Amino acid sequence: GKEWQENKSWNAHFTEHKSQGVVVLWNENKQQGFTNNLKRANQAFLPASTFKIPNSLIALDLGVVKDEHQVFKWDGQTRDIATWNRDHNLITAMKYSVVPVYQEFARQIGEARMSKMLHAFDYGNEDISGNVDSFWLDGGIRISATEQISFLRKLYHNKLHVSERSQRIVKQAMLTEANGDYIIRAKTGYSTRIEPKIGWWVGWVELDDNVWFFAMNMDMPTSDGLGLRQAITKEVLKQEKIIP
Amino acid sequence: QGKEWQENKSWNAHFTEHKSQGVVVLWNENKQQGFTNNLKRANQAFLPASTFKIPNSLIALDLGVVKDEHQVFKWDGQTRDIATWNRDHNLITAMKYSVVPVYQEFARQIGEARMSKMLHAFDYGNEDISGNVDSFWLDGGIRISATEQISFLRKLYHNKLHVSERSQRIVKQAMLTEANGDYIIRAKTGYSTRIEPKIGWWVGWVELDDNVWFFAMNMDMPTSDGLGLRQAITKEVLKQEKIIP
Ligand SMILES: C[C@@H](O)[C@@H](C(=O)O)[C@H]1C[C@H](SCCNC=N)C(C(=O)O)=N1
Ligand SMILES: C[C@@H](O)[C@@H](C(=O)O)[C@H]1C[C@H](SCCNC=N)C(C(=O)O)=N1
Ligand SMILES: [Br-]
Ligand SMILES: [Br-]
Repeated sequence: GKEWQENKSWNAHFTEHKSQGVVVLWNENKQQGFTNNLKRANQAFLPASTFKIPNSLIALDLGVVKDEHQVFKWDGQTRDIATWNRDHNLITAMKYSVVPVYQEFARQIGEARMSKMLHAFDYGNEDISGNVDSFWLDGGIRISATEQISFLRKLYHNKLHVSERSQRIVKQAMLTEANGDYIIRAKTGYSTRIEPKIGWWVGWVELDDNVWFFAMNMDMPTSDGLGLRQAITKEVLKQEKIIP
Repeated sequence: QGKEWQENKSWNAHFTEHKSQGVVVLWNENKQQGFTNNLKRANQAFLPASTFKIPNSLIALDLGVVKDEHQVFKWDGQTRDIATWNRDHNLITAMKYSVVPVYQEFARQIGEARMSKMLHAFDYGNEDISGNVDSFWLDGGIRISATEQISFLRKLYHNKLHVSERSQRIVKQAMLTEANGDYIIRAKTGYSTRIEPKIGWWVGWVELDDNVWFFAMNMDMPTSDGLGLRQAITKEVLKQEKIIP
């Protein structure tokens, strides 16, 4: 029944990939947490695109996003991610981490409502200091891997202070992978604007009889290693027999 | 092309490869065009069997017979032939493992009058619930074709059925079968064995970034040995049509 255990054997997966970072797991049935690094599990970083989870919730709950079908027209400014230079709905904007769509949401939400909602969500340090459309990229907001798990457990249980409908739509938008053995609902992030540059993957694995929450971050000096966010998480999930 | 339904007999090669007979129906939502290997069998009506778990789930949720997708339905303690049925279930695992006994209990609590009204409102197949209120989708009067399954699924996809948006969102969650970075499949299997001819079903849709492809297939299923062919043949057609890589 001991709340948090360190499992340093997971460091072998970081070392194999010449990488540094943390994986945090939470067994919902047992109410027990596991991590390779208790210190880094509680270190706070810019959320970057993992902020698209609360941003989606707030946009839906305020009617900035009507539903997951509403089209957000490309503003016609060519950016260096090809998938961003096109129309999106909530599903594809989350999938392709389409920053400019979410910047527009944030502008329409505005500072007062963004701040109130992140306090109601107990989200990270709850600090939106900076620009309302970029604070999750280079403003004051910080969140640890353990704080990501706390937030995700509320979302999973529809316990956040927004409608059940808003929570159901965001959980649909988080869908990443599914088969006959598991479902992954998750969101990637890449924080580059303030050091240290890190990759995120946060979400959960739905099994028939349990839910395993996860939050990982890792040093990401270049975009070359971004695939390691999922690969290292899956190495840990497989070692723990959570997925085959 | 303007044609509602187009016949593509090349898909019969996927049936023949597996010494099988049946139909695949596809509907391109963007183009409002349908495709099938067999226009006649596409419109032949059969017992829905476990594909009936889609409307049954919707009606159970809408009436409050099922509170949500977490509510536990305790095993009645009767050992049945399918191991996965002999345990507690929620809506997600009851759909996944086609747990008939749970859905029979839903049907009893919904009752004949409300079941009949709802299937009329859904324009579901021949709308006929004659037989036992807790088995009519297995051995009663209800019949539905592959094209009628697509018509019903399009209403569900668009939240247009006459039940709450919430009921429709929960059932679409319960239908989740497969997802990756290229596509999402929401679907339901069926195996009709109580009245001849014995057939297998797979009905649902493929969500892409920019389109939805609805599908409904059935095939002759004399034994449970071939049940894997429902998904395998459908995927061979989806690949041929470049819907999935
Ligand atoms: C701040 C954004 O740039 C960043 C974020 O918000 O986290 C975007 C960029 C990439 S999508 C392609 C990744 N390649 C980046 N060089 C991404 C992600 O992997 O989640 N999010
Ligand atoms: C038998 C029917 O109740 C059937 C139905 O209601 O459609 C059940 C069992 C089969 S899978 C198991 C088939 N037999 C295996 N030995 C099934 C399905 O494939 O969805 N549902
Ligand atoms: Br809802
Ligand atoms: Br889903």
